[PDB]
Amino acid sequence: LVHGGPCDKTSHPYQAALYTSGHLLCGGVLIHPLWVLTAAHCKKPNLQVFLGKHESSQEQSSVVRAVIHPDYDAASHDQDIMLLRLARPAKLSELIQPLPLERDCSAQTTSCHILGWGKTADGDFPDTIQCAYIHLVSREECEHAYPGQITQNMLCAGDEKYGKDSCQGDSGGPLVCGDHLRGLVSWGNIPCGSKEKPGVYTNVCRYTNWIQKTIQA
Ligand SMILES: CC[C@H](NC(=O)[C@H]1CN(c2ccc(C(=N)N)nc2)C(=O)O1)c1cccc2ccccc12
Repeated sequence: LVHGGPCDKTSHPYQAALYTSGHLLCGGVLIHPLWVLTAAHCKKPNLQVFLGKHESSQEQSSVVRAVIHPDYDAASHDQDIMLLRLARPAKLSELIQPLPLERDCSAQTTSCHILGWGKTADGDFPDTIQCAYIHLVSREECEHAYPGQITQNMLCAGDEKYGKDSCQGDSGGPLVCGDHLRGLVSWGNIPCGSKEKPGVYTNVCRYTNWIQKTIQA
C-alpha cells in the first residue's frame, strides 16, 4: 500500500500473507481457525499461508481447497472473493486471531483502515506490514469515478488528502471498519493512489451466506 506506514506488531492479528512457490502473491484475512478469505484473482497452484507474521508468533499452512466464488467475473472483478481451507488449524495466539465479518450492508461507519505488504509509493516492496486510515466513498461518487464498473458486490474507499491506497501485492487484504471485515482489496487506479479515483473492494457483507455455506458444508 502507498502513503502509509508500518502497523503495530499487535494491531493486525487477522492479517494473512499468501505465497506461491516462495513468492509473495497476496494478502488475506483469517476469519475462522480453518479459513482465510482473499480475492478470487489470487487463485494459484502451490499456495502457502503464513499467519502471525509482521518470527516466533508466525505459523504456516498448506491449502486443502481453494473455493472461488461461482460467479467471479475476471474481466470486471465482479464477485472477487475466494475461501482457503487450511490444512493445519490456526493456533490462536493473540498475534493470530480471526476478524468478524460486517454482516450489515448498511453499517454506518465510514472510517476504515487497510493493511498489506504490497507496493509502496517508491515502487518497492516492504518487509514490514504497512497500514493506512481511509474512508468509505459513496456508491454514486464511486460509479462516477469508474462508469460501467461498480456493482453492488463492490465498495469504494480512499483518501482525498494524501491518496492513501492499496496496491499490487495487497490483494485480498482486509478493509477494516469498526473492527469488522468490510471489504477485500480488489482493484483500483494504476499508479496506485486514491486522491482522484478510490480503491475498489469486494463488498464482504454480500457474501455472509456463501461464506457460511462453504465453511459449514
Ligand atoms: C495476484 C497477482 C497480483 N495482482 C494484484 O496485485 C492485483 C491488485 N491490483 C490493484 C491495483 C490497484 C489497487 C488500488 N489502487 N487500490 N489495488 C489493487 C492490481 O493491479 O493487480 C500482482 C500483480 C502485479 C504485480 C505483483 C507483484 C507482486 C505480487 C503480486 C502482484
